[PDB]
Amino acid sequence: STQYETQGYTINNAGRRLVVDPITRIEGHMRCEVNINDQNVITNAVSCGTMFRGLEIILQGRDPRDAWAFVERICGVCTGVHALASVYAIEDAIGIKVPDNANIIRNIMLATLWCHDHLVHFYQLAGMDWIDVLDALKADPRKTSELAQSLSSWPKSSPGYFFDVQNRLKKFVEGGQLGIFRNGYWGHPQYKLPPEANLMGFAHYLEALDFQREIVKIHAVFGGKNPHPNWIVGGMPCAINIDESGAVGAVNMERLNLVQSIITRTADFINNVMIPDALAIGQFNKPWSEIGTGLSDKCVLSYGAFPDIANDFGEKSLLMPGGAVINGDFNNVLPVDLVDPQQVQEFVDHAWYRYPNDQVGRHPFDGITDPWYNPGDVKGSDTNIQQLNEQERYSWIKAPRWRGNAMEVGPLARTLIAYHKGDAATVESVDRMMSALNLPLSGIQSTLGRILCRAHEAQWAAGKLQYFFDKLMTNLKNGNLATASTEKWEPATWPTECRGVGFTEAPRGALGHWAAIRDGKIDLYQCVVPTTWNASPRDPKGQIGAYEAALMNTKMAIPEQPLEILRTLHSFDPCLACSTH
Amino acid sequence: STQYETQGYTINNAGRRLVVDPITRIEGHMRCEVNINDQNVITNAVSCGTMFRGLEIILQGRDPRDAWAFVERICGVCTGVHALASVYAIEDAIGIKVPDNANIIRNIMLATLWCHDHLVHFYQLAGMDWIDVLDALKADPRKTSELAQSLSSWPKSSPGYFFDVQNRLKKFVEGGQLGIFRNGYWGHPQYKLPPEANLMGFAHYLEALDFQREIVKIHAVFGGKNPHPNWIVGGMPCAINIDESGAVGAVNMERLNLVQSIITRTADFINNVMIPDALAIGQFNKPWSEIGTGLSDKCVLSYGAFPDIANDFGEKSLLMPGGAVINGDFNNVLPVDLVDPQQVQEFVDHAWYRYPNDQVGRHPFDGITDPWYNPGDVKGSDTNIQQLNEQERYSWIKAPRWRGNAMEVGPLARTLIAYHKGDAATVESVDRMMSALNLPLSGIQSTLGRILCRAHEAQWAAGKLQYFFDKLMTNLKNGNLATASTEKWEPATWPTECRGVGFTEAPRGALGHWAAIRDGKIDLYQCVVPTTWNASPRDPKGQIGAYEAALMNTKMAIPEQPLEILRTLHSFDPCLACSTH
Amino acid sequence: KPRIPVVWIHGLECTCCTESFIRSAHPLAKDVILSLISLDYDDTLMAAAGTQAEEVFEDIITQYNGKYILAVEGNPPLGEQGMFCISSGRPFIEKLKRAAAGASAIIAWGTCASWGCVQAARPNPTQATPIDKVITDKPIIKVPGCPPIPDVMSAIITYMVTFDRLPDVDRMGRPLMFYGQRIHDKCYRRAHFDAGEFVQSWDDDAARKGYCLYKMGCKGPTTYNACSSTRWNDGVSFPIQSGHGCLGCAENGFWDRGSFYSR
Amino acid sequence: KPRIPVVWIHGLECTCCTESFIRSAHPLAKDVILSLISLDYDDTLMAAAGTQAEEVFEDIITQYNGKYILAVEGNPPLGEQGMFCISSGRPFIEKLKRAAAGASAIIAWGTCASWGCVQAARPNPTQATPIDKVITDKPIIKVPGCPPIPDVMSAIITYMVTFDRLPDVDRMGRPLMFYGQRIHDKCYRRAHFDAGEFVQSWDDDAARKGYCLYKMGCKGPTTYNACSSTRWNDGVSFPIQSGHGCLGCAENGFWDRGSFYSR
Ligand code: SF4
Ligand code: SF4
Ligand code: FCO
Ligand code: FCO
Ligand code: SF3
Ligand code: SF3
Ligand code: F3S
Ligand code: F3S
Ligand SMILES: [Cl-]
Ligand SMILES: [Cl-]
Ligand SMILES: [Cl-]
Ligand SMILES: [Cl-]
Ligand SMILES: [Mg+2]
Ligand SMILES: [Mg+2]
Ligand code: NI
Ligand code: NI
Repeated sequence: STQYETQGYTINNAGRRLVVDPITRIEGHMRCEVNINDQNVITNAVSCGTMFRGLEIILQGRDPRDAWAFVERICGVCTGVHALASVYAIEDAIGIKVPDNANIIRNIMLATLWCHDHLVHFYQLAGMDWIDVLDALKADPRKTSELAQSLSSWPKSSPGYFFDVQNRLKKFVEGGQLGIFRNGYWGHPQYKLPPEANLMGFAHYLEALDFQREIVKIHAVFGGKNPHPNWIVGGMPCAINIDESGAVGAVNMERLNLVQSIITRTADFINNVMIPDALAIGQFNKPWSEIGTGLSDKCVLSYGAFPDIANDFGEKSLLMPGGAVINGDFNNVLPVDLVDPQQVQEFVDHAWYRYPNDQVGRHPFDGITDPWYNPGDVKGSDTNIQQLNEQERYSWIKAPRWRGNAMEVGPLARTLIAYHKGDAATVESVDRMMSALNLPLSGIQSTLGRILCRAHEAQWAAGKLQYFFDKLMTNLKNGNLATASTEKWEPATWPTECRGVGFTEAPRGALGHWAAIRDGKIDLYQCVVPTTWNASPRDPKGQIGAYEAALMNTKMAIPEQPLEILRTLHSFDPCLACSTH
Repeated sequence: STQYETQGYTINNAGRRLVVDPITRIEGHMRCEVNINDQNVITNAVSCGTMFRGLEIILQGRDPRDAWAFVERICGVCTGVHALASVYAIEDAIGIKVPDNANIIRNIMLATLWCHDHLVHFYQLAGMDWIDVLDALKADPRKTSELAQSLSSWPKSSPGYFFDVQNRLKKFVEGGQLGIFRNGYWGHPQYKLPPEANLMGFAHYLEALDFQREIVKIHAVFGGKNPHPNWIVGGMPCAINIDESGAVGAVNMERLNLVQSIITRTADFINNVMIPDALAIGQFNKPWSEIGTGLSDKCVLSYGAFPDIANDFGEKSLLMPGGAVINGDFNNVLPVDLVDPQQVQEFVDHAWYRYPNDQVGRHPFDGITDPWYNPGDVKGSDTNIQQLNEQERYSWIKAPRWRGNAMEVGPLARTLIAYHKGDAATVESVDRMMSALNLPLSGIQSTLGRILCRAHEAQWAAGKLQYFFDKLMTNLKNGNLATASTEKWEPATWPTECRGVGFTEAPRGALGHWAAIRDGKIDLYQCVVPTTWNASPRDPKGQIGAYEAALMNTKMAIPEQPLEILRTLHSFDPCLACSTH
Repeated sequence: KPRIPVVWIHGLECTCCTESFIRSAHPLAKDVILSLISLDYDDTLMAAAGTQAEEVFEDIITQYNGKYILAVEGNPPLGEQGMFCISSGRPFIEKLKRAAAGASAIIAWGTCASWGCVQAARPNPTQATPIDKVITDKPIIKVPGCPPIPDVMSAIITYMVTFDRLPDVDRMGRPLMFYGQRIHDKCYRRAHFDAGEFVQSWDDDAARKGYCLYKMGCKGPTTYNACSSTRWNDGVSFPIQSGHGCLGCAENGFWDRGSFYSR
Repeated sequence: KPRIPVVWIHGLECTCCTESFIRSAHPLAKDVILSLISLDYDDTLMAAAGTQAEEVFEDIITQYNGKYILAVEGNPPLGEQGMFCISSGRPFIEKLKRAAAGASAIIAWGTCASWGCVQAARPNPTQATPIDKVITDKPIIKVPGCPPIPDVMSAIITYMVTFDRLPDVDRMGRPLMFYGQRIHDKCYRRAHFDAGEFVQSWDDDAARKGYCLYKMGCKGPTTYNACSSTRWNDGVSFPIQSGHGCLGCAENGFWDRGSFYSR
């Protein structure tokens, strides 16, 4: 066994080992191992991405105009965000400026994604860590009605409704086919909701499962389909025609009316169902405002997103702030430059890749993706792993760092960055949220806080959706219809050699695509994705990533039942296909 | 001024004359006049159809196969029912038997119409006679929630929801543009609901306005579109393909899944919103169980509908019973024969038509539609009618009689026929319903009763929708896909001369189309439609029709405000375009 | 913030156009009436009847003279001195003329108001006449179809509200946005038409594969509407998709262009 | 009455196929799960994790051996002894073979399970391999597309439950009902293709009129799917309707059939 100190933690792999493989209720493939001491406290945490596809390799030699479609398939949960980053990157390389409506529609696609993805995460992915679904069978329907009506104006709250929901659940389990609820952690002492709150949450799980399908109709209008809508280098292919022959063949007033209807419904569902449920989980699980802090009180990172001034990715344009905090100095939000070789670097000394020197980090324009499956001295064999060896290579995920620092990305990170830059709307939302729970502001730096921030952000994005839609309509009223720039569509117009960066804030955090074009083809295409940051393995100094740090020092009630591990991991909304690509 | 006696009534045109023109919240154009005595009680009632188009003339010379499309346009409210009667009539004339699936789908089309039509009538047409919309501004949102939850399991009952509905109404009024609510009868003493019931009612009006659009999606799948779906002589054009190449071009599993989803929602809305609302209107307006009896305790008529055995229009096949009661003798339900010249006849002595002898009634196979605008000695002039002269010709509606008797048709008539033929479902529905209201059975023979029976029919039809859908799926499970018979599609296959009757129960009552085919073309096409019966003018004996009888003897609180007239007329669900065609 | 006044009148009609409007999926008819326009007169839906209703009609057209939209469903008959359609004891055409004179613009809903529709089909017993042959000094937007598509009706309203102008029209006064192209030019069965792949009799193998309906009398090749693109009832279907040829129902005189099953 | 057991496993994937499934409009995915099938194992949705999840996996395939449907999302990599996709410490391919052995039938969701999809595109770093090249002794129903249409996925399930049989398939194992015809044979822009009316550059006048996307690289002519008929996301759109040519995403090897913007 070994012990060492990093980032204020004591990493100690003596003592009992626990393995959780698969992690469920995530996108894709993850394995987690911990060591726990006699006091059932985690003293070591190991984050392992258990899948790899090699998009960075597949993209070589492709036409840059096609790249978005390949990289979109990095992930069908955060569907669209890689296409956005791709078109941004290729535009940045070639020197293309898109017309305003294309930028606005891209922003609509991103906000839509934030709304949908956050909603599904809350209910379908994280929800069952907080809601005891079987306990809902013990609730009183009237008391459930009274609880819901005390929290929200949402219409669907009658005692009869809760009775019908409860009876559906009762019938479902009566046959002994518990499906997705089978062998769950029900009754675990960390489930703290009363029965009425469980029934309310379960009802809302079902309502959210239904409703989420509507949100993506916005993607279908502008992007053809969801999952995996379509895009173009130069703007968007969804040509607009409001008042001319053949509008039936384009984005017309009827199509725009459909979009508006979905926006209003989306805001309503988020504000009246998800937001009160997030606060209710907070009210019953206040101790989780002090669990899973990890790097969130030390190092957090946002690139920023939603350029409101078309083709301007600077601080005056991005509606979602960018910046970095290190060393817990939230008074120094530092500027991020994705071209600076000294900022974003990836290490692979603890990952299954080959570098010329695995003791140094490589900026993505110098990135290398040369897969090397070498788990070294595992307990077991190459093809039957009982325990990874975290002293050597243990993941398909590369280890990104920012100026050498290990960073947390995602909703909490963004909220912190915007809060400390003095964004009025963020400051008010955070202050009011934590006031409502009678918690200190520091309580957002936590597993509970990650969930609260995500719910916040769904509300923020639903508001921005309307803002962007109104901007589009303003342009149309002014006769500004353009959706594409095509003067540099043809490869012969491109520089023989050029490179670009496309960046945004995906639902899970900071996303970058670095692309080099040479001789009309993709010469290099390197992705660093939010879950790459959060689920990162160690670096040459032994510094731990966000998941490892958040899991450190966690109490477990029952070692064999990883409820606390799942709560913290799920709070980051892991996307493993994203992390590995 | 004169007086005479008919059907137990004293028709007396002494006293103040009141005119209501237009009748609103109906389909099409109606005028009504009454005389009231010194106690503000109606002693004379005059029903006038104020439109004519002449479909029976237009149909001459058309191809029988085309007829359904023309006569469908008799009415866009009861859209489809005239197409159904047409294809029935033409099939009857030529001797065409359709495949089972065609019959089942036709039944689905009719049941869908019943659900849709009855729902919209309850809320958008009759509702504001019973719900004081402006009084909802005085309601307590919590007390409204409590009322709703006491009456129904319907989910949408929260205090916040009712507050939001009320607040929307408030801001709408604040605008100083009351729209469809301007200059209504708000505050009239006959409005008996407490404010909470008015707010609940109004919220449901809005929910029904929204939801009604979904029901007709069934018509869209099988019939292309609604209003005015498509049909064929020989069955339906919506060919089925479940498991073969090209199912994307036909009624396939995905299309059927859509239909099933609509059925379930439709039943849920009717059963949990409309039905409790109709019972609550009953509870708060029990005196209206004694008003507007009219002919409902004397003479009622149903042809029957919904043949469950394909191509069998007999008593053992029709799920909706047919029969006639006359002389108040409900112990003898008489059979109806639509070919018998002594049964259904139409008179025009008091209508704007020419017959060789206006003192005799013509069975529709001997029918004549020769318009003759001759209002005689009106107060006013031919183009400025201040008072119709009901002693002479006063309507575009012909006067149908059955064996010389004036009959009532529609939901109440059907309920009474089914009840007295001993249909078990009907007896129990009616017994339980009147029990819940603590009223005698006789209370159903009233303006209130008309409304209650219509609500119950919506429930009945929603149930039959599922039954018919399940029968379709059973045929599909057995590999029985046929939707059209084309054995006699070609005119060369037809009799040189033949005649046929198509009949059904439209939402408003007994409907018949009588068609004579000669030499491949329509020689004669005569329609007798439910509102023709109910809104009928007088005959040579001076006998009054259903509307005029139901209005007789009615007290008015405020002569200038015809709320009581509107209540009774609306309870019959007038369709004036239907009535005149 | 006050909403644009709309006066909706009804001549000879079947009410299919009002029924289509209330099917609107986006915006919901509910939201059109509560939020987008001021539906100030409409016999089919309004609370007031008789004298109360006519007090509303008269006051609106006076108070908002020059500033309301007149929506017309149905049409005026010229036969029998106009008394084939009677409105408050007088010919409908007089009400149409009074309403038209104060309107800023007129919407002619449906084939009835646009062209004549079924009552104008041979032999037109009542001399039913389209609006533009009676009212000759006002902007008239024709929105044909029997009825027009729900979401097209509401799209035209939203265009007027959002853009504060009338839609641009073709040479017959139909909005280019929805009536600029033929059914057949956006029909998903066009591949079959091009390949000579046709339904020959009902419920044949061709019909079960969604082949072209031209030989069964489809009038899509001569009909301008949005049915094959926008579709009907919240994008669920349209006549051809459900297996019946287009009747031609958006076109002037379609009832008298021969059998629906003939070329 | 018990519901048909379904075990849903995940190889190398992006989870687009799961996401499409939960979009289902009719039946709702909620109702599929609660009332139509018994979704007995699915890492993306299940409460249990780790050892609790694997106990469920083992119990289900044992207790319902020979009686469950295996649904497969993603595919197995053969490279690095299978450890490009690690499941409970072992190669995914071993979990796939175990699950397959007990299944009555297999549904290969998506282009991944059917053919290979993006990870199998040149140079296929992981040796990602479609299910039917690993499992050679079981019925496999291929439901391709990246992802397939939501209401296609659910309609195929409803067919299995309602009719108690697998859908009939083409020579490649795709359900005839949805994959029997080409995108281009049910495309509403076909009239334009036939007329030589083509978009030539993005947002040109042709594009604004909904002209054919053939010259922009549309692969509809060689692609079999229901997108141009059934459409996407409750009938709202499909790739071509929103102005992008078909990529060919339902077809084997579509990533390496050249640029999406070339013929
Ligand atoms: S079905 Fe009608 S509109 Fe469609 S391609 Fe055939 S003829 Fe043209
Ligand atoms: S858009 Fe594509 S699928 Fe449609 S007609 Fe043109 S080439 Fe064929
Ligand atoms: N959100 C998201 Fe997916 C991840 N991690 C991306 O980018
Ligand atoms: N219902 C209805 Fe219409 C009338 N009256 C018909 O038939
Ligand atoms: Fe649409 S009211 Fe119905 S008939 Fe053809 S439009 Fe007229
Ligand atoms: Fe659908 S998991 Fe997403 S990549 Fe193409 S199907 Fe695979
Ligand atoms: S009949 Fe009419 S509804 Fe459309 S498809 Fe043809 S124009
Ligand atoms: S890209 Fe795929 S989604 Fe359909 S339109 Fe083409 S098969
Ligand atoms: Cl009018
Ligand atoms: Cl016409
Ligand atoms: Cl799996
Ligand atoms: Cl492939
Ligand atoms: Mg990378
Ligand atoms: Mg008649
Ligand atoms: Ni992702
Ligand atoms: Ni009618």
